[PDB]
Amino acid sequence: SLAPEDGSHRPAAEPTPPGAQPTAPGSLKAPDTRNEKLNSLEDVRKGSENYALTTNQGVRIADDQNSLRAGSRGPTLLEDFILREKITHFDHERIPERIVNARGSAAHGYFQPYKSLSDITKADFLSDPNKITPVFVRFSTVQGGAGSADTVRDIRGFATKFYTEEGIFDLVGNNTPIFFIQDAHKFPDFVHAVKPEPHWAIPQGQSAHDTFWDYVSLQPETLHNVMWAMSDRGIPRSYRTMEGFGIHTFRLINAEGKATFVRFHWKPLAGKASLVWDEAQKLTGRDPDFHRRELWEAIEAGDFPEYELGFQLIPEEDEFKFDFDLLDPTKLIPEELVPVQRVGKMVLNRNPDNFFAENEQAAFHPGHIVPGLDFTNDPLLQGRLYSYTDTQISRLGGPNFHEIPINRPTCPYHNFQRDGMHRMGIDTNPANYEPNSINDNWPRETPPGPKRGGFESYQERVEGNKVRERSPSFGEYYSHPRLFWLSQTPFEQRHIVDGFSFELSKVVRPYIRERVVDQLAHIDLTLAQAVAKNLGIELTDDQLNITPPPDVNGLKKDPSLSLYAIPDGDVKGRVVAILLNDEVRSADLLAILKALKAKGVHAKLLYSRMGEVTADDGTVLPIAATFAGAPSLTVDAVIVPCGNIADIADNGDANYYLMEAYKHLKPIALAGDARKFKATIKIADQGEEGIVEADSADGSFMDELLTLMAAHRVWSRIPKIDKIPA
Amino acid sequence: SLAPEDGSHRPAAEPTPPGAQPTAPGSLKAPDTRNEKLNSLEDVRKGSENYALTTNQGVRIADDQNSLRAGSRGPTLLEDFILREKITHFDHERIPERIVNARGSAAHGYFQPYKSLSDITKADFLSDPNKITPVFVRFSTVQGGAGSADTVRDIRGFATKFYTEEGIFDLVGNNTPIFFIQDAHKFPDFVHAVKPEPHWAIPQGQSAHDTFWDYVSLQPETLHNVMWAMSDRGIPRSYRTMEGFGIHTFRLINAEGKATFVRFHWKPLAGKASLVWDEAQKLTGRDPDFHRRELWEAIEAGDFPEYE
Amino acid sequence: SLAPEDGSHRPAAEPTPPGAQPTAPGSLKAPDTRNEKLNSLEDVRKGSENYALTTNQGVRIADDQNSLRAGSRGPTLLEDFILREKITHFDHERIPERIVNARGSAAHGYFQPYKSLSDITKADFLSDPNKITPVFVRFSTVQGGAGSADTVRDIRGFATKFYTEEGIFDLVGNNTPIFFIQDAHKFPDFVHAVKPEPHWAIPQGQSAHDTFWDYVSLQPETLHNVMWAMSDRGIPRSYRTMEGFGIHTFRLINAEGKATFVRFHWKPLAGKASLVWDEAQKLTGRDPDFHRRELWEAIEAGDFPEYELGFQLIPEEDEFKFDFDLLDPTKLIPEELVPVQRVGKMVLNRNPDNFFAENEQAAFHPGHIVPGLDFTNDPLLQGRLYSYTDTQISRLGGPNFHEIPINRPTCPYHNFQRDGMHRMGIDTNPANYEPNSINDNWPRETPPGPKRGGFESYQERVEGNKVRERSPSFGEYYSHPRLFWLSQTPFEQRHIVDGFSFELSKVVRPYIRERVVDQLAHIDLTLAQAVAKNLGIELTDDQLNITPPPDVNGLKKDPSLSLYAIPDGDVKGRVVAILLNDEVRSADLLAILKALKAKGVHAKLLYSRMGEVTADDGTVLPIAATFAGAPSLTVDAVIVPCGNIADIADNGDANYYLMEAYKHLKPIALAGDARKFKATIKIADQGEEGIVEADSADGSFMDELLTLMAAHRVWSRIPKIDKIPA
Amino acid sequence: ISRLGGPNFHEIPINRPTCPYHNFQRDGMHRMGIDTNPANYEPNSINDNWPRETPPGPKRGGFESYQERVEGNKVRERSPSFG
Ligand code: HEM
Ligand code: HEM
Ligand code: HEM
Repeated sequence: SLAPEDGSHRPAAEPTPPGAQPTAPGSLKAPDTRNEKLNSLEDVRKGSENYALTTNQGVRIADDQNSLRAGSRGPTLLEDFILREKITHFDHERIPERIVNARGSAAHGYFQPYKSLSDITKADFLSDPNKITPVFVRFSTVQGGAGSADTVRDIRGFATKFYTEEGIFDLVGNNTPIFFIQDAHKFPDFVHAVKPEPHWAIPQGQSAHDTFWDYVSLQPETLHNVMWAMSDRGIPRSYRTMEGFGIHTFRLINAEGKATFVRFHWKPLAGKASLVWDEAQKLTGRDPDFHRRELWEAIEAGDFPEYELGFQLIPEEDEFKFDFDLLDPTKLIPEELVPVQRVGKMVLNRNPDNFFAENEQAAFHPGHIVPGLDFTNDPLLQGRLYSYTDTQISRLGGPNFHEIPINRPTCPYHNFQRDGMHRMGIDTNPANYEPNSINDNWPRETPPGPKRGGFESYQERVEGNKVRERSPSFGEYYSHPRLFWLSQTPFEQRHIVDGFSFELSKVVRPYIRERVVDQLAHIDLTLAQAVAKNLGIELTDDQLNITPPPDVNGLKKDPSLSLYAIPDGDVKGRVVAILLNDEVRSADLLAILKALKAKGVHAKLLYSRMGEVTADDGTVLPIAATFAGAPSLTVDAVIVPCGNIADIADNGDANYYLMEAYKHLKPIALAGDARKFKATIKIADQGEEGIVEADSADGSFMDELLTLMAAHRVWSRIPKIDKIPA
Repeated sequence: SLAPEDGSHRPAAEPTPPGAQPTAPGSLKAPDTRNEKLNSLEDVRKGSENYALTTNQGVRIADDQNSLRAGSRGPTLLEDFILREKITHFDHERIPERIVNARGSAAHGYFQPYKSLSDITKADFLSDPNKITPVFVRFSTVQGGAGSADTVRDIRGFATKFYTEEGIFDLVGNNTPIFFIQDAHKFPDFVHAVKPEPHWAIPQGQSAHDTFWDYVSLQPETLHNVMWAMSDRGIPRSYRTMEGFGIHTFRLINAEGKATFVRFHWKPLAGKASLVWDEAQKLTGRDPDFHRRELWEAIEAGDFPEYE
Repeated sequence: SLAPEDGSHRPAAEPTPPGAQPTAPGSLKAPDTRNEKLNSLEDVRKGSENYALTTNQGVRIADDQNSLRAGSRGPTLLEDFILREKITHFDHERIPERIVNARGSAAHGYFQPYKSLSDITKADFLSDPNKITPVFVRFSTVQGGAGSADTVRDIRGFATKFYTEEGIFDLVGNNTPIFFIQDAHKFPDFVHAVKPEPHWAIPQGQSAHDTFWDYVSLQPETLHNVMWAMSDRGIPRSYRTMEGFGIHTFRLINAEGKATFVRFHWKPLAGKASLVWDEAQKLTGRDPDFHRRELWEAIEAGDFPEYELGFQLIPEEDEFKFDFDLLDPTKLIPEELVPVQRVGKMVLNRNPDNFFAENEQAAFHPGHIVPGLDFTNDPLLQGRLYSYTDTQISRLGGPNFHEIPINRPTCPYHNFQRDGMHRMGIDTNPANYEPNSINDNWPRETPPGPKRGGFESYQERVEGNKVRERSPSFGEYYSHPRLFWLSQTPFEQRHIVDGFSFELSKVVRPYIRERVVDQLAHIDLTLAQAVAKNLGIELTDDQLNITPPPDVNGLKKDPSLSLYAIPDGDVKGRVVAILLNDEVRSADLLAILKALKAKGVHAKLLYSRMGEVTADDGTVLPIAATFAGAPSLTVDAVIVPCGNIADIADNGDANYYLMEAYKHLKPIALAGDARKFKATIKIADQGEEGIVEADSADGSFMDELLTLMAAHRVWSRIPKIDKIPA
Repeated sequence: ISRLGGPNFHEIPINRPTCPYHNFQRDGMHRMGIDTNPANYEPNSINDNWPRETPPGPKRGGFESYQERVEGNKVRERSPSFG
């Protein structure tokens, strides 16, 4: 029952490209990657090699293949304590998944600021460019269960736990800069509406159903984040290629006591990139684990996800200077009005060891702040402060969830709290209360001050009556949707129109569709008309005369709201499919791989069967996957080298592979006789931008391909794809 | 008055074909379809039309749109007990999913035997062809979570709760007539091998990964059920068009105390029918809820799943 | 600083007698005491001196006196995350108490065998006289809640966790050698019957109610342990002065595979000693924590509880050599037939640091055996094997209770079990199943062998039909109760009579009393008559002629069954009340205290008030307690020295002190004018056995007193106590 | 929530209101009530927005807090009048 002779069961503990080795727990793949938090988990890491198999009480097991029975065909005996312990632990494996964001993928890394921020905040983790803060990040979808698919259309969660020297700070954000609703009291309404409908629990991972669009049509506050969801923001290529936002306005407090309003941003250093809808939806079927896999593999390859932290900063005296309320989380602050100041860089550089222990049990909370940070009255933030504490007690089984290893602070913690289910800490303090004399009052309160001080809330002025009332300043719902719409490129606008049209086609009750279209007519007539036409709906004269909402503080657009208007492409860590034949021209392949390797782009070698093929020069080429097994959905570009093209010329899967990649706007490159495939994608002989072609794969061919890949997708091909049957 | 004036928001309370009307809870879609179990659930069914919105304590709510704050732009106050109750119930909605067969779709129905089986079993539910036994049946996949896809390649579970006059009998079977392993002591081994791998929790809903095939290769007792899983049996067209089996040999005991060995079968009266692999895998993407949907809609249409 | 200047808040970290210092956490009191288990807990112990007060996330708290509010008389704000974490942890402090034995008191210690027992067992912890095994022992009552009283009449539990090098072994026993019932199936019936009745949840800590005696009257198998319960066995003086028993027959298994039947015994090295009923019951009121307190204070004083482990051993071929069935847990094995062989010694030498974390969360299981031990078919033990695993999952919150620090093995444990609520261990094994090739099949099964081998069950022959049937061999109910009765001294027999009489008086339905009396007439006529008389019941002529049950294998008694038949007193750690007056004769006191100190006997100095008094010669005498504050119930004897006897001669409390102690059969000693107190307890001028008296507290006054204390109580005084109104 | 095992402790018989209770809350451990409402959110059109909010009033009205004036700074401070 043993390992192969050749040690091929065990992956190399060295960075390797996706597919080259079986993936492995982080501490075994990258044992020399350390930080303070990863080190501190060492008390609970358990190995296995050379150890005897035992019960949980330490008793060695002789026979782990059989129950104890009276004779070998007899009844199982109740005294089999080994069987019952093993079955009981199995029987009790599951815990409640998260009520939202149950589907998520996490990794370890570190953060450091570029320069001390002491002028605007006394937060210790921002005080020194050479003081490094361990982090654990979990990225997530929102709607679906923990076993749902990665590449659904949904908002994404982006939660970062900072293990600072002055306490855990969790920054619990999303990949769009606003939320659907204004006041936390409506959260259960909204989430019930987007989640599977309660009679039949359908659909998973999708807003494309009646109840979501019903709530939307009756709650126009939702429309801004709905625009972002229906755009390609809702289908990121990778967690590495999306933006992050805290959404709410928070405060920074400096040593002088000055408060500055702040909104938090993460910039992906790999650039912004999203799938297209047909590709994203098909990919939930071909690989429901695509984003989880891609994140794990990037870290195993050395393509560490990196993000830049950035702050939009607004002085206290400028609180009311915009035509939107800063405390309204359905409103974004355009970068054109308030730029993002770069603050520091976060690098995710190691995977967990056990997904359940570290990812499933991690607990983040936006209420987890530190001195130098504070809240505001944002009525959605205010309610979140209550919710995460409450849900985690039942999800994680009691109030000692901070003792679960992943959640533990790395800085000191001491207090008079005691007991609770699964209490780990054995307190020796003779006192469990303060004030006490019997322990000289330790642990003691600490006055606030410039560093290492106790937490004190900023003394904000509160004046008003106890009311359940939405601020009048929050009652404007169309101008930000329209700013977003106007800031998208034409192809991005088309994909938005296609998102609304596809989703509303799945709404069974037609008046719900009509009411949503009426809401679109309040944002932009061109958008409303394009959706209406796809739905066979005709706008009335009144609808055509709805006056468009005002510009946002004179802005007619802000290109930072577009994924693509401003190029920010980075090809490192992207992947190319190379479609092999049984007599590959080894000169083509040499040049291809050399150029890819120079830019940090990975390759997957594909064929019509598994095993190996032999190139013209005797080189044996191992096959990663079949054309069916690793579809074009899972790669960024396709390259077909010369060789014996007749081997694959009439293979349906190989032809379809090119048709699918072509449809989904990916760069394709064809060398030598592979150019015969130009017929399948049915498109000229002078060639076309987006298809690289040459007698062979030279320097120039690869440079062209690599340039297209830096632009992510071939948008100019869009008019050509409605004709292809794929 | 948010409902459309034409009453088109509400599905007709009569059988209708898939897609013709919005789907609805069973007691509203088919109020006249009754059995003893469904009738006995009446004490806990809760309606809604014409009733005031309240807390769980019965206090009427005036404004379910806003938290209580100090000023309309001020901080939320700890005294907002309406807000806290609503968010707390929300916060605690989830329970652990089933350790296996977490993904499953269920319906109510009824069973009747063709003739009294008193000669071979004193089981009351099988004693009289005029004796009707309410059932609740759940069909499931095995490996994936409750939010995983329906048309994966997997064994299917087929569990029937018989509410008999002498006790609940649960017949907890699968859609193939054998299981992968011999002794329950190995069940955590086998299930761990098929389930997502522990470092990264991949893949969902699939035995197509190293640990499953490592275990199979080292445990040849698995091969028989593996053959079934790799065949089109692993990808049924519908829960209505697959076979059921209790797998184990049980005993029937008659009044004279004679034991007869029995294995249980379910025959789908709609026939046996499966998907093909490329279709099944793509369907997990285009509609991960396809079997759940198909079952619900068949019952709404009057195409009742029948099994012998 | 709130501590006093003089440092009197902090107990001395050295052995001190009961009452001399405040009690403290074990690791603070006795930092120098260590064993392997205590050392292994070090990583979870938490200090407090010199640390800042923080949240559980490590954020320093500035003001731990106030909620955050809008204005200092304003509403509390939801954003107060410091308040909500502190209150939430508080809100969730409790866990379910144990279904039975909820009330218990526990200490750390160590065990060592006297010699290797490798000839009869391959159990590692018994293999070497040099091998020391850490232990954790919890003693308990059975019926009452965690907050019920110690000195109730009840069975006591005695549970020992041995942290061996081959696994945790739990020896989960009682202070009597049999149980009430035969088959585990009836455990909920019996326990429901003894526990508080379900309508009104009365009575706590008492079998004196209808449902208990109803069950007993209908289930004669219970009578054996009921006899024990009604005897003074039911009210021990201290956990230090009771026997322990595993009750069931288990097996020892040697390296050759030979099985030997075994029953386990603990012998108290401090000897056997019990309270009398009126004393025990009042003491539940004056100090409901008396046993818990006494165990803790003995350990702080260095009076470490010591027990000898012993085995009754029966060869496999002698299974049917007795009049009763070895597998019947309502039968004892008389020591006259099978002697107890001494095995080793256990010393409890350290208190916990945190009662909840170490005591409340400890989980013991009679199914936790190690290779070299095995079970038998005892049908009560059989069912136990199921129950403790089940209960502990809900009590302790999931299947990883073995990771709670007190429960962890000190030896290695590795297996393929994963996940579960509150999972601490982070597994790095690429595999979570076996057989596996991807981790070379580690951790691996180990064949059984002479040492360090895997667990294999003894291949006992099983033959018969699947039946719910009691063995006919178990169907004898009276001969063990009779053996027990005949082995008791006449004063122990009287206290048994009075236990049944008092409990049956509290049974409201008269026919239930009648039915119990009829059961007694089947055991012993003298017993039945005496109880009957106290209940106003007359035996019928038929009851009067019930033939008594036969002797047990020829024995008409066994004095090892009696608490007192064979003197085994030890005065070390017993306590004496010394009743002071305002002008004590200092020569009497020096001699008293010097004599007490030499035998390890503690003293408490008592007066009509707190503070101090001054002896005839200037010596300042500090008062420990008032007569009312520390009643005679709490001491083993009373000495009254000479002095100004007039000062307390008419003190109602001081007179009553002597009356109570007289009634409860405690030695009393009176010196010089303290002899005036003879009048209050009606002692004749020439004195009586059990009252020491003289002109001064010595020559042989202290030897006489200490001699009486060695005999525990003055049994000969029993006829005299009825005429004393106390 | 922890003592009684989940968020449906109001369905424990002794705790239940004797007056009507209807809302959009769903699920939670040991859920007894089986909701037939097509909607589990409001505002909804698919159940005509039932169950519905009720304005506060002299009898049978919805709960509205008394509109007490709050003026002060966010402080963790004991009122001097309590001293
Ligand atoms: C700005 C709007 C919000 C954002 C950016 C957001 C973000 C997130 C994220 C990223 C997670 C997953 C953390 C993880 O990976 O474990 C999460 C979980 C959760 N959120 Fe929020 N959220 C928002 C609004 C709300 C609201 C209004 C509430 C309720 C008042 C709420 C309650 C919850 C709950 C109960 C969880 C599960 C937490 C756990 O089980 O540990 N969220 N949220
Ligand atoms: C012939 C072999 C088996 C068959 C046909 C089978 C069938 C099933 C089915 C259909 C379900 C889902 C019931 C539902 O819809 O809720 C289920 C659940 C489950 N099974 Fe089995 N099973 C088999 C073997 C085993 C074994 C050997 C074990 C462990 C010793 C096991 C443990 C479980 C557990 C713990 C659940 C979850 C039950 C719950 O949470 O209610 N099964 N099984
Ligand atoms: C020879 C007869 C028995 C003896 C000597 C005995 C002894 C004990 C003791 C000493 C404890 C307390 C352990 C501790 O201090 O934490 C205990 C707890 C317990 N016992 Fe037994 N017991 C007996 C019979 C039974 C039976 C027949 C059952 C059920 C079939 C049972 C079920 C339990 C349960 C559920 C607990 C609570 C365990 C926990 O919560 O950790 N016992 N027993």
